[PDB]
Amino acid sequence: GRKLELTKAEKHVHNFMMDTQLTKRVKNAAANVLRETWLIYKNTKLVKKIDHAKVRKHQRKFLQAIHQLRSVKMEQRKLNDQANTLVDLAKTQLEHH
Amino acid sequence: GRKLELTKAEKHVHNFMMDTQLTKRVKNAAANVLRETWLIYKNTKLVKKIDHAKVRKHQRKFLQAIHQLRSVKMEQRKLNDQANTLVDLAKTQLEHH
Amino acid sequence: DQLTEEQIAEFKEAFSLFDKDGDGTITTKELGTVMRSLGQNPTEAELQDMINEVDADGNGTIDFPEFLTMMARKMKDTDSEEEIREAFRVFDKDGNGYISAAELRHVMTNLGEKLTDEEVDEMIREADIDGDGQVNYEEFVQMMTA
Amino acid sequence: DQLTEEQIAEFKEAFSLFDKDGDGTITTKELGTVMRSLGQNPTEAELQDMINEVDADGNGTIDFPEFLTMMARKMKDTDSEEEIREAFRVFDKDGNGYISAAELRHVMTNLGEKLTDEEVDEMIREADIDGDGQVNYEEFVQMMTA
Ligand SMILES: O=C1Nc2c(ccc(Cl)c2Cl)/C1=N\O
Ligand SMILES: O=C1Nc2c(ccc(Cl)c2Cl)/C1=N\O
Ligand SMILES: [Ca+2]
Ligand SMILES: [Ca+2]
Ligand SMILES: [Ca+2]
Ligand SMILES: [Ca+2]
Repeated sequence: GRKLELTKAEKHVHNFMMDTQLTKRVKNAAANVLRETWLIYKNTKLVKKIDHAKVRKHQRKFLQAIHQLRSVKMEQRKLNDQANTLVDLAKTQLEHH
Repeated sequence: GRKLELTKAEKHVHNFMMDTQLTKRVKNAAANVLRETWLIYKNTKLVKKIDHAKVRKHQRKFLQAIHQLRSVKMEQRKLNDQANTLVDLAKTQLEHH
Repeated sequence: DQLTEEQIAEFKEAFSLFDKDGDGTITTKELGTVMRSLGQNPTEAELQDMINEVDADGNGTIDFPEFLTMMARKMKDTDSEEEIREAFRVFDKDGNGYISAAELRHVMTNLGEKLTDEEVDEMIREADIDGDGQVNYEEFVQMMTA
Repeated sequence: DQLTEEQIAEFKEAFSLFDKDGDGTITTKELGTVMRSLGQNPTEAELQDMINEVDADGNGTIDFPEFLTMMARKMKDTDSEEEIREAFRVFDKDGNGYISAAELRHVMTNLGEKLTDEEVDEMIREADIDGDGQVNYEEFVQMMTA
């Protein structure tokens, strides 16, 4: 039988999307990663004159967007393991007779 | 300056323990992983006579313990990133002047 | 992602573990009860997400064929050796790859659901391969997962 | 895990981002406000865990020297190239490593906090290295993180 094996986890977590909330969270946060990556790059590399108040501002917005994406990814992993728990429970009935 | 870098994450998540609840969750779940691993092994490999009702029972308890440990590990990763968010925010003040 | 007939009848039995009232449908409320009985604590939103990802007819509950799409996409299993080893490592106080027979008995008779001292006798007989009163849990777990 | 004097005064400024009322201490309530202002949603227990892990005197709040033990254990940073690339990949509809200049402008002028069309003009000037109206976002991100 299955003995000590358990449902194999999805390697990367691109799922449970169209949970509109998580999906909307991703698009907005990802757009903001692009926004702040660009603005930090510009303000540290494409100016004659580095405005540090500007860099700090965009660093705050950059870290918040990056960490929002991490939050979604972690929640996806958690949802996936919750689902795998249910599949594992159902698979116990495969142990017969 | 720090530009686009962020606080480096702890590689493995053995922390935020002595949150007694998480720590107690770990000891009990881990003991149960040992318990059910043993009982499944015994009932599938050390008997003349496989009792499938027994195997199913211990498979249910095994999956629940394994998934409880996963749950703690995921929560540790989440707590760690929350803390790293705070550190990242504080590090924006290192961008001067 | 295909399913033999054999594991349809057995998954029918599986359905009744979830369909608590037996009304033929699984709700977020039933899923909550089941998940908590397994020592987890999904939020309302997480329960709804679980129902939704396999909610074909969009009626907010899971039927049988929706219950099967969840399986078909996940019949693949994998060995648990590493995770089991990590569970033993929780009790490896000195991080040296060993847990003494005495400490294993102490763990198993006090923590979690527990084993009788007689059940522990049998576990240690198998676990202490070298008869040195020490359990190399990596080797023990490898034996059990072979 | 040592801290120059230089980054003490700057971390003092950092403390006021957290100590909202300025009473000289950070509570779970203040941490909650700050974390939510950053788009996260820690639970009460998670806030308490954050306070507790650096709670030396065990008085339930974080002072300045406790605030520094949190840093000292984590001053190490690491490059974000991969994570930034993954954020661009969200908008790579065909999974081909490219986002067109037109689609990038559409994303940046409609989603999140947004850029002006003039700011987008500058971003695309830099991003479209080959002048082909297409952005190889892996290369663009590598340029920006160099
Ligand atoms: O996303 C899922 N939700 C599920 C699954 C499997 C079984 C059950 Cl009952 C539910 Cl509610 C899922 N896939 O494994
Ligand atoms: O565990 C932590 N809790 C923290 C940390 C850093 C800053 C703050 Cl305000 C808090 Cl509440 C921590 N370490 O980075
Ligand atoms: Ca029902
Ligand atoms: Ca449905
Ligand atoms: Ca305060
Ligand atoms: Ca304190």
